Amino acid sequence: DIQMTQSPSTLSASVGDRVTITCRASQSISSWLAWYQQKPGKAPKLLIYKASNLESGVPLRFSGSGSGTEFTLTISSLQPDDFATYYCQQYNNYWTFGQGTKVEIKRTVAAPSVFIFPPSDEQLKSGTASVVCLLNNFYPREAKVQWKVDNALQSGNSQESVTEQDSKDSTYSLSSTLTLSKADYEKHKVYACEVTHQGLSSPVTKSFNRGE
Amino acid sequence: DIQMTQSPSTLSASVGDRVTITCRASQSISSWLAWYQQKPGKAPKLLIYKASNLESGVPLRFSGSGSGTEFTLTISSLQPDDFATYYCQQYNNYWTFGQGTKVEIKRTVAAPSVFIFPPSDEQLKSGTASVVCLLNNFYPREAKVQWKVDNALQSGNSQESVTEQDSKDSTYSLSSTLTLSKADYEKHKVYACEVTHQGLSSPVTKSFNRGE
Amino acid sequence: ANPNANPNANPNANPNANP
Amino acid sequence: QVQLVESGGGVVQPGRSLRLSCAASGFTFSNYGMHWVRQAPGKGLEWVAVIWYDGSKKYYADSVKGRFTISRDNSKNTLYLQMNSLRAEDTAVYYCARVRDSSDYYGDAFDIWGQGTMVTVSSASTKGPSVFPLAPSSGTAALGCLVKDYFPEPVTVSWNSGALTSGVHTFPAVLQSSGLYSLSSVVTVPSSSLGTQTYICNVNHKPSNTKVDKRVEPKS
Amino acid sequence: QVQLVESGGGVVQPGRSLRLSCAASGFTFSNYGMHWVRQAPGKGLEWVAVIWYDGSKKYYADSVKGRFTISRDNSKNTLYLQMNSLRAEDTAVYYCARVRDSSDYYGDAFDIWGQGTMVTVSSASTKGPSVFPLAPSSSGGTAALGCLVKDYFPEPVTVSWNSGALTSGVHTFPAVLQSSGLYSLSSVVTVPSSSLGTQTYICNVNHKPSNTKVDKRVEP
Repeated sequence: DIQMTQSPSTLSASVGDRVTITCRASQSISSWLAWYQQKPGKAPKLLIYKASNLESGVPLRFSGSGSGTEFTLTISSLQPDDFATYYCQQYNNYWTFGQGTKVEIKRTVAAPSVFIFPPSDEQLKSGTASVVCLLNNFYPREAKVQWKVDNALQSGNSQESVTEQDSKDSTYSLSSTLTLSKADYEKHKVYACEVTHQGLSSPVTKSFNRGE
Repeated sequence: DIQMTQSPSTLSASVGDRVTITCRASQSISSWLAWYQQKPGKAPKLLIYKASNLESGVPLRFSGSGSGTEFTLTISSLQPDDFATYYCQQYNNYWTFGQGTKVEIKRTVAAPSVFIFPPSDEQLKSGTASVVCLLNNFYPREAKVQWKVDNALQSGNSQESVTEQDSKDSTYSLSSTLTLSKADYEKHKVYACEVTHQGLSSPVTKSFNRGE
Repeated sequence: ANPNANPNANPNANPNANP
Repeated sequence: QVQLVESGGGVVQPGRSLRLSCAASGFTFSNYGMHWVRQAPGKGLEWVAVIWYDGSKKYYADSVKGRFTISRDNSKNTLYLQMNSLRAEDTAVYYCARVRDSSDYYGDAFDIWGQGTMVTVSSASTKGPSVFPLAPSSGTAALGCLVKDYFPEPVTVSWNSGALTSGVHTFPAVLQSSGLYSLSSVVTVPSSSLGTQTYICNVNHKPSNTKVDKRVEPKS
Repeated sequence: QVQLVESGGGVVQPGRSLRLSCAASGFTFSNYGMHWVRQAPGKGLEWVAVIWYDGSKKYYADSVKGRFTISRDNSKNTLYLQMNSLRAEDTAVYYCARVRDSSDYYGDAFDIWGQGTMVTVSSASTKGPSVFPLAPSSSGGTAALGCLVKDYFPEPVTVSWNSGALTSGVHTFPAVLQSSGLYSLSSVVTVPSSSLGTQTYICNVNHKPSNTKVDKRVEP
């Protein structure tokens, strides 16, 4: 079983940059390699076949090099239509794919706006309780959100969700949802999410005391 | 469409010599190449298949190498039976052949014996007139026969014909036939064929005045 | 018995009776 | 216009069976070998099966071998995939791809893909969502709606019956450990207009005929 | 003995039709795919058509597509080639070749050929040759003479000297196709100049397709 490993996993770039994506195979596959492009929600699109050949109808700024175990997809000059995810595939021993490289739009650093939302009184009437904390319009995507219930660092009870880059300002937005039982929610007092981001001098904490 | 190009087209050799024939493809054909031997009047004989595999019953002096676009047929030690024409063939994208390499028997230089024949009185009664000039028993084949009608170099009206190499002495014989109209023949006086050959010190001219 | 062989219609495939 | 159209995907329970069909047009479907490729939610690409141009040869991935069966109807230009004994890990979008044509001994890359079809395998039964308000607390303030506990996907959320769009963020749903989905929809608004303007989110869950409009107002 | 025997070729005018037959023996003709390969006069090899072992697949060269049709009868061990709407460039020797047997999924080289069959397509009608003498005059001790066999169709003709008695030193050149569509060759012989008066020389031209037999005396 041949395994394909792409690097990097994420890549920020602006229009006009030269972009190079590498793809490594666990063993030699000669030149039996393909490159695909996939945008969110749409289907994959063949770019390069047999390591270097350009698929008909694909712009000439797409080149492919490599043979054996190390391969390279190069976009000579990035275009606004090229921001997507790129997959490499070997078809030498069955068919396996790489995990993909996402080509992201680069912009200036923007710190997130943090908001914490206590669980609604209606949801407490049901028996469960969820605490939402929002990170609004930021870049880059890398952010760290930690929940502290009465200054006890929680782990395992949260779930995050992130938006795609904004069509207008090319920023991200994240939502971390801490879910407790009403039993355990009614007994504690202070709930906080601590946000670490590149645009923040020191980590930012937004909190509330229960019942205020 | 894949096109095969052989080099050379003609090759002189003696018994015991090493003969090398090259065959090039307009694009990669992997190892899907064959070699055939054909003698005048007979059918082709399969010699080598898949670039290097020797067809059973073929002497080991026939070897084949190559992969991709450049291939080579080698006769390690030529034998009297091996004088023939050799074709290469790809069977990767449909089926195409090379133009062929003719392996000729080498001998010492022999100058041609030239003879010029005025058109018969019987042929002039029909309306046409043919002037034949013969080159008998010579080697190599490369010869230049030029017609000069009243010392005017003619071109387009003559046709040459060459015999196969003589089974006994391995020499050639050529016949250049100038064909004119009775009107055009009766207007000029002196007709000559000028023969240039390797065995001749200076070019040889055989001529006649019309009406002797 | 190779799965990576050409799955398409091929003029240069084996035209014999190879079972 | 050469195209591939997958269909037949839906929601099924573990152990049940489903049949996917992929309809080809614009080319000669009987001259091409076909593949099935699936893509789990938020993950890479995985190969499923391949069938020859005449259906004489079939190969399957070890993760579906014995359970899945590939087939084709060259007279109706249709590729099939029979999925028996479905599992939760089989949940993915399923693409049919066409092998690029060459006269060589080996196959090539997948030069034509379909739009895909979503197959969801979960024991959870259909359930409508509950909508809880995210109230703003003391120049720009944020509020939203929590669309918790529904199945299956998807739901659509709008604000003020489509009147409010700027500053709206509807997050992608996340699959809770209960087998139910849950997302949030937030919007930033000027804090001065928190008293003047009223804000209402419009949740719509068509798979259960559930329509909810929740007023989001600051709590006292 | 494993052999292939082509037949059915001949001389026709453009637009006419011919059917070639190639009879196999010594092997199992029902198991091998067959080819048709033609060779124009004095030219290389050109591929025409291929048929599968069961006749289920056929491919043709672009220069014969629509006009030629390949077929086979596994119960008579015979390969066929229907040549309709013949053209001048179709003039060639037509070989039937057998695809070599291999254990892999790919086709092989042509390992057995027939002796070929000649197909001649020309607008020229049948015409017998005229024979003109090449008279010797006045070179060292041996002089040359011959016969001009001009304007005939089709090939071939046979030339002998002194009713077969004279063979040594004779050169019968290959025919050449004149721009009129008719063939024309020469036949020469070197003889001792001392016997120019004693011995009489007569060439014997024979054109069987037109029942033409000519004996021409060549004297100064």
